[PDB]
Amino acid sequence: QNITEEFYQSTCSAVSRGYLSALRTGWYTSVVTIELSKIQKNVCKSTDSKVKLIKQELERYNNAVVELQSLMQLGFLLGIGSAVASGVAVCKVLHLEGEVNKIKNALLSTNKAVVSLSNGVSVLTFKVLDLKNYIDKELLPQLNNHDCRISNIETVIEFQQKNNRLLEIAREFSVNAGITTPLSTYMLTNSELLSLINDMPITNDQKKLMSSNVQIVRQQSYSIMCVVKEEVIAYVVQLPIYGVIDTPCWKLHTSPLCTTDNKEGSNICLTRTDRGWYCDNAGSVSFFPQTETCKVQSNRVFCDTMNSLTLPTDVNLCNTDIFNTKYDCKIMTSKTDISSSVITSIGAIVSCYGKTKCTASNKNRGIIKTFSNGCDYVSNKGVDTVSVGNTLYYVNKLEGKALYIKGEPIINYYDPLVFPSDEFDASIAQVNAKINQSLAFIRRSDELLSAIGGYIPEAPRDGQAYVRKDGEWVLLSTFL
Amino acid sequence: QNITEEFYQSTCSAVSRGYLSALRTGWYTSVVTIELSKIQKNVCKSTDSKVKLIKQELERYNNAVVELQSLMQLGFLLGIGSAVASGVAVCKVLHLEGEVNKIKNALLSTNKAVVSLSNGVSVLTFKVLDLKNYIDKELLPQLNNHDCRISNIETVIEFQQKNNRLLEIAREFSVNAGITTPLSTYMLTNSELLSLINDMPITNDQKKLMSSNVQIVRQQSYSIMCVVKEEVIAYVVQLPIYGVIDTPCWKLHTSPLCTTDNKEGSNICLTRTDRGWYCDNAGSVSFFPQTETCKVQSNRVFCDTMNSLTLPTDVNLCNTDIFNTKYDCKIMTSKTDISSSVITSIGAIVSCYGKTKCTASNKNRGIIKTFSNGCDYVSNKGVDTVSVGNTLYYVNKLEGKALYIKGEPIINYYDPLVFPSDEFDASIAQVNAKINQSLAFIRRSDELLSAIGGYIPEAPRDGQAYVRKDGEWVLLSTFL
Amino acid sequence: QNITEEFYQSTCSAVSRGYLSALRTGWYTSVVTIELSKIQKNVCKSTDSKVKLIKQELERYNNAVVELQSLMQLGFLLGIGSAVASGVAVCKVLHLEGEVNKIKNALLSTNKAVVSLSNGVSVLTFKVLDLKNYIDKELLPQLNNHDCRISNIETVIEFQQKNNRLLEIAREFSVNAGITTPLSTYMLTNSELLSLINDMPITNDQKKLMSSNVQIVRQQSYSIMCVVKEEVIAYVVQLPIYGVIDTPCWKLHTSPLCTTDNKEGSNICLTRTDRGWYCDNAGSVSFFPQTETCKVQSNRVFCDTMNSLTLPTDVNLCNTDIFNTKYDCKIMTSKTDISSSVITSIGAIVSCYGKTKCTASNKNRGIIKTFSNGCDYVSNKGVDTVSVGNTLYYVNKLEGKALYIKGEPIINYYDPLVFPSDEFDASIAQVNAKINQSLAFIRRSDELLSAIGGYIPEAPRDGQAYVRKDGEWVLLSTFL
Ligand SMILES: *[C@@H]1O[C@H](CO)[C@@H](O)[C@H](O)[C@H]1NC(C)=O
Ligand SMILES: *[C@@H]1O[C@H](CO)[C@@H](O)[C@H](O)[C@H]1NC(C)=O
Ligand SMILES: *[C@@H]1O[C@H](CO)[C@@H](O)[C@H](O)[C@H]1NC(C)=O
Repeated sequence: QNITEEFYQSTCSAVSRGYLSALRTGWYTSVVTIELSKIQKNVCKSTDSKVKLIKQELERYNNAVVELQSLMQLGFLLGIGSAVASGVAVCKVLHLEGEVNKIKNALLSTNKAVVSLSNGVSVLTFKVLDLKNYIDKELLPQLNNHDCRISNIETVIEFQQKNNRLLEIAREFSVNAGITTPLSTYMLTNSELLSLINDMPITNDQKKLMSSNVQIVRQQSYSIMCVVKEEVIAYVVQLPIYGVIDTPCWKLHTSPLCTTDNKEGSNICLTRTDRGWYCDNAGSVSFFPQTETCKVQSNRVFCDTMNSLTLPTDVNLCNTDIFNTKYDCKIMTSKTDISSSVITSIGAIVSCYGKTKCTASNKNRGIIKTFSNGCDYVSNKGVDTVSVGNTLYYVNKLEGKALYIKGEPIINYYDPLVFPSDEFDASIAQVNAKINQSLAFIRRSDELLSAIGGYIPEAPRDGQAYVRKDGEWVLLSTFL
Repeated sequence: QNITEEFYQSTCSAVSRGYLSALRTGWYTSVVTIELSKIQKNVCKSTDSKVKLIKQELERYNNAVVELQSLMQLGFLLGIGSAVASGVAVCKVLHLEGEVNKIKNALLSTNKAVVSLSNGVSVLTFKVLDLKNYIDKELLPQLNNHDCRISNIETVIEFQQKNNRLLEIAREFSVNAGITTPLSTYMLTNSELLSLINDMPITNDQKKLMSSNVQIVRQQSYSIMCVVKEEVIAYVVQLPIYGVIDTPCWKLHTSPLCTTDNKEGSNICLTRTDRGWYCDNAGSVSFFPQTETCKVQSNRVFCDTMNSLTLPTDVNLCNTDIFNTKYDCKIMTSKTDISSSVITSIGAIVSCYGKTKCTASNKNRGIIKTFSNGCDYVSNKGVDTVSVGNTLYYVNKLEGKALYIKGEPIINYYDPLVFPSDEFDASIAQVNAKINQSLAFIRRSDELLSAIGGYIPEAPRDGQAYVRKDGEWVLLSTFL
Repeated sequence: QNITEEFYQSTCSAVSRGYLSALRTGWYTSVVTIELSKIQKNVCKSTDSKVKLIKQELERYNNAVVELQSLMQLGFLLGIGSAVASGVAVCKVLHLEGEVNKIKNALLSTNKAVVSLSNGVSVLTFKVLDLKNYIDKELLPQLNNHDCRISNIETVIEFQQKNNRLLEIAREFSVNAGITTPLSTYMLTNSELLSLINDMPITNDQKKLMSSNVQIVRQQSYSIMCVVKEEVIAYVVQLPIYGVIDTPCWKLHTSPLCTTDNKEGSNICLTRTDRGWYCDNAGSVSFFPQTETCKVQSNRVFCDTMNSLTLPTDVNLCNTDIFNTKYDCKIMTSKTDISSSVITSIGAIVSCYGKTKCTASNKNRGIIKTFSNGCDYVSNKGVDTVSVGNTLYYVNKLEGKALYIKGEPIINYYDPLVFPSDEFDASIAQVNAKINQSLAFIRRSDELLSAIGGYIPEAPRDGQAYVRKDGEWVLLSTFL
């Protein structure tokens, strides 16, 4: 349940209410370390089958370290940020001398530790893979300085399992130029990520939201490769901070609104263009025009403020009265009376124009409604699909309450003779100004062409003097 | 097969013909189940290596079922659908009481069966993995209860292969929020997909088309995670239904058409904006403006009707007569005099404007044609690359038949003084309408200048009498 | 690497300079091969644990081979190319009789060989996996004709590792319809790709650039599945050729520029539309509007000319005098008085409008500057974050040298009463022509209102002669 939808016949637009916000407002970065036992390329040449599997698996280990070494060497009008600017900024700190040793010394006896860097930022540091101890204690002593021996075959399988994670990380960074998203299992496992969330400087509400939407947290996180230095692989994990949680959100759907009475392509159209996600935020409204950068899990909407606009609350007035005087509502105009459909949360908006067939069908009953020329709406209660032309759209089967708000389509208030049908992105006031301006020039020019009757024309230019008499020019010499 | 291409010099456009349709018109959903053995939260914990490897593999099995458990908790005037709405509606029914048991009982004796759900929808279900059997029969008995013996090392290797597909399925769903596309081979293998196509309620032509294009079917398919209930993982696979097959298709290529005789930046430009794929469909024409949403295999075109517009058959007149009165062909206008090229199916359109070098080369003979200012066309016969400015274009090496259709460029019909060169998405009639209102804006000024000529200004005010002589006021006393 | 940046207050734009070019000019095609040991179902029925593992792994081998067989059978005005046209043409030649044998013979004695195809092109050829020798010499002897025995368990692990690369190649090709990008390490490992780079027909400077930026090469390369015939799997790897290196490059950032003097939506807005990358190339300027099609690695900028426009050197005049007469600078107009921010290389542009709170902060001192209404700029020296409304932007901490160039906002030169705020993609000269047509209609109408106020009305019609005196008609007979 939980969802309600309002359809406005007057503006061919629908609003779905009942969603809860989870907006990413900031970032939080932690450094992930992997201890290494580097070089020791002195191969002992005992050609036993188990020894060459360990050695050829040791090469994969050497290649993984070298690969990572070579690495450290209304959609418009929005803002343009840098998503990994915060995470790249801490990779710059790890390049300084002694900083790697600072975190290496703090992780001497524990897997997790907070390290204060020279930049004045205390960063969480932890270690996920300990290949240094397994190689130098369970493999190399049996191999390097004890006459080249591998006793059991399980040590081969055990070594390729502990090495597998290092190979996948190098493999994932190599095909993403050192920056990966989403944060994969190999970069950070589920238990590790749950542990990191539990230790972040965030609220209990933020910890609870992240721990129950880990898969969404991954899609909004980055992994940034920093340095391979002093037998340590360090990469930064950039986690999202949801500073705005549990505020109401609603999505606006729009569809073309045209006249159905003019002849052929003489019909005019208008469409609201401010579609996307809206959420209350700090007395204002955040607008997310690109619906693709928002993830919806049940009634919870995960959006990024980097792809948002701050708007005043008066923007909601466009839903109920598009001609309001507190906010100028954005629209676009055209003459293309083409049919289309928009699938909403719990219904469908259908714009039927021309000879196009537009219907709404049911899996057990068949076609249950044939739309007439105009912009109509239907909910998912009883309907399962909608057809417009040769396009079959399935309808979301989420249960909710739909409200049909009747009203006169606003396109009928405009005269097609003076209607600017070439506005890609205008507004109500701009359309009114363009009509006021053109009708003023027509009115003013006609008032001048009629106000030039009764004025005297030029007299003959023949070197003679002329006086005025009976509406004509007469020679002055005639009167003397 | 035999692809032909006609280049229309009059509109700087080309139409590639000879293609056959394969239009996705609907969806087919099926339920995929994986039988699980219930989690033994803490099995034996020995120090034997083979038991250790088995123990670590059981943990990965447990982590995969937990990660899936926490998971169930001209294209701007197109319609907006919900491509996954049909599959998600099936996931809803599976959450209901006993619906998972209804399929679990229907799949005890067969790897596949049709199940009638409470929603009245009969869906095809099938069992895809054999893990509950391999564990409880060959691995768990010699390890559960009060035992801890892993006999052969082959059971360690065999369990890794059995369990690998499950880890990979859980791995994809975790980094995709439970909705993946394309349909990977872990979600459905090649032999399982061929088996599901052979059992779909479709004709033999449709089964044959899907079978020889399994790669494309995956590109237009989805995998949707539903539930983890009663020791079985159920997810839905959403398969495409190609209801329109073997109808002719053609592709339209367009390029800027500018004058070359005007001076500096006074040249006017025009461009057809209806690029994309067209296919006959139920007495109408389906238009796909986003070429990236279509896939081409030999002479077959796989498009999705969701990203299409349903147009009348009269839209074809825009290739033979762009000024026809039956259909208003879409164009855009501009002033920019810049060069570009359009790689077509068996040739290349070149728009050379300004002081830019435009070239057609052969890899063995070098430059073989230097284009002049204007819009020209060249086929791939003896041509390997095209060069426009600083960009090198490779041409397609598909053999075909190219027909050059001579004709006057329609940009020469327009007077530059009244040409509206700022239309982002207009049409032929909309430009003529703006030309009409611009000419009326000129003849209005010509009707006021012809109505003021000959009128006389006021004579000097100085207490003297003035007559009219030679277009000037002369004192009356001068003639006394 | 000295990176500098100038902020142009007049146009609300910044230009970051100091980068070096690496432009993808052409393509290079190489053929990668897998030697197969096709193909036997003759599986002897000895049910040994080690033999059954080889049976299952042999079936996976057979499945991958069969799975690959079914595979063989401002940016809206840019040009349209075929990105893999050159790679597909090489696949075409590999279908010809004997072409695969030519490659297979060239690879009998070496893993890398140059082969001359029948179309004249000499192509590097790489054999990356030799499963034919391993199966027929190490595995099949003791099975096919030696009474069905698997001796050691190391041949089970060794064959699984060798077959692993073939499986991943088939899986990656199966979910990408035989065309993949970026180039994964399964299709080409780091050393194999390096081996191909340094044997290409390119200079040493191009070899060094690609060799030290292997991860970028993968992001700009394609793998194309060609053929599976004569026990060989062949796919073409299409690699970039960087024909233009080390030339200067600069990026342009633009932000909306609005008046702040009017009330509510009475203000007008202007924005430069030519944001993106620019580089010098052969005496012109290559422009890359889609910033996502360029990759930056420290000082270097890797762009693709296919997504570029070749512009004259006069385009730089838009940065110094946007009202120049040589090059017409493109802009867009609106009435949207909305706030946003653009993060640049070493700073941040802030467009603050309305009642929005705009702020630049430091991690140690908090807010250090509060922007006022208008378009302002701040550098990363001392600034870590910028807040515009409810959005937080982290700034890039790259050390550089920023220059603030004071200048009058060009949005102030326009009269809002005649300003066309409905231009999605116009230019300085195009909007001056629309203003010129409205101002000439206002200039002429006022030149007539004052001209009719000085015209003389008709004299009395009473058969008497009149002369003009003191602005009145008086009788000529009075002066007799
Ligand atoms: C222009 O708008 C004003 C303000 O409402 C109105 O008084 C006037 O009549 C309008 N002019 C025309 C020609 O519509
Ligand atoms: C332009 O005017 C002519 C003559 O007045 C008329 O025949 C034609 O239909 C008009 N075109 C448009 C698009 O209004
Ligand atoms: C506008 O008109 C003036 C003269 O009335 C002319 O000098 C100017 O060049 C015109 N503007 C443009 C952009 O042509």
